[PDB]
Amino acid sequence: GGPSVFLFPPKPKDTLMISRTPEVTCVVVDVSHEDPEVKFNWYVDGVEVHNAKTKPREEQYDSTYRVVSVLTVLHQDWLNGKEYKCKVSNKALPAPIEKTISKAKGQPREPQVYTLPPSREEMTKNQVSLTCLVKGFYPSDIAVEWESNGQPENNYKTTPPVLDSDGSFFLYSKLTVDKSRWQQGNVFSCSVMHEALHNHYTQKSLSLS
Amino acid sequence: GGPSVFLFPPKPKDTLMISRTPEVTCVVVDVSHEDPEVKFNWYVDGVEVHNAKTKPREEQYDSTYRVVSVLTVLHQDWLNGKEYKCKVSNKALPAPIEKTISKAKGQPREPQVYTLPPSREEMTKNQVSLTCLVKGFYPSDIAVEWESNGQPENNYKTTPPVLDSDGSFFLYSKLTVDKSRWQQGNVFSCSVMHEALHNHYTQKSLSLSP
Repeated sequence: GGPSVFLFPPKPKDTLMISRTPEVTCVVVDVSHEDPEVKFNWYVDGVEVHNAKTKPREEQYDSTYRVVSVLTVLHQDWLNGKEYKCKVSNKALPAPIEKTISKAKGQPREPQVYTLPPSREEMTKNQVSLTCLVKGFYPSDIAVEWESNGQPENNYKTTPPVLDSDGSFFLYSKLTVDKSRWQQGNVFSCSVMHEALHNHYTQKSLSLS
Repeated sequence: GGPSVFLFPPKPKDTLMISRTPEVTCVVVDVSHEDPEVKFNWYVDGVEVHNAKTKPREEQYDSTYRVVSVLTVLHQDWLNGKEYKCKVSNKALPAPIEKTISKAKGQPREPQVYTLPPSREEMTKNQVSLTCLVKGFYPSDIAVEWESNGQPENNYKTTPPVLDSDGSFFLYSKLTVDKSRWQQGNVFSCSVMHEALHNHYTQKSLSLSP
């Protein structure tokens, strides 16, 4: 019946592209209305840093408080495997709560990416499903997307990562499209982002090949 | 730190094929070495059953002992959505713990099964990947298996079910075979089992074209 801490890692795409801003997020929920102050302490690989920011309190419609501190991290810092220790302390907790996080420990492995067109059998339907297999990559932090003529493809679900026989991972990403398009000749591309790829980005094509 | 329960549901294959026996299982972990006394009360839709059965606990190697009681349920009683309630009770525990499982509710839906050959760009490897798309099914309970002429293929992995946009589930299974076996012909079949499938079973072949 006190505060609980949650520490989330940066978004897969955020660490892979310098363009992006990789952030680490520490959340503090159930902060006694009585004593609503939270003190965050950030340690990068043991060393305490300070450039963290804390987004304003938010009355947890049950009068408790929700407090969040966001720490910007350097890409090559997270990819190089440093640990992020977020120490949260509050006037109502004996000792502070600590939660550390980091990139999965393991030798990175490049993801082969193959595109597979819809089954003839599936053509009886009006909607068709395009398949993008992405096997043999480590760690599992990866981003898979679809686009057609530049513009991104909306309708698509990706199966979570699955641990393959050889310590590696893999998954599929199913982009659904009006058969109409698939038959016309439109071209769709599956793009994959992961640190073990050249430029952290490969892109494979798929159409009425 | 005390006794808790983990009520598990039957394996998807067991509820579909009569030949086998589907069973609901009730685990009880953290049974204080002090008091290992555990009673098991099973009730199927209110009614209580006595055909239950408790598995001889084993020392979990850290004071605590875990106790499991398996109850064999009838295929249709589960497929028809009957609830199964497990009532664990121990001297060193406030009130009796309770857990109840039951098949997901909703109109079952027949899974669409497609087999997709390995990619050409993938033919530059020692081994290739055979894909089996199983989409549009509900409830997510399902079993997917591979095989080739009698002997079942035992080097495949299947992603877990994924909630599709239309409220139904879909998965992809991946069978890895030595590129050789693939070109030399040899057909492979992806067998899918679900309550919505006629006879609870279907299977698509898949082999090299010319």
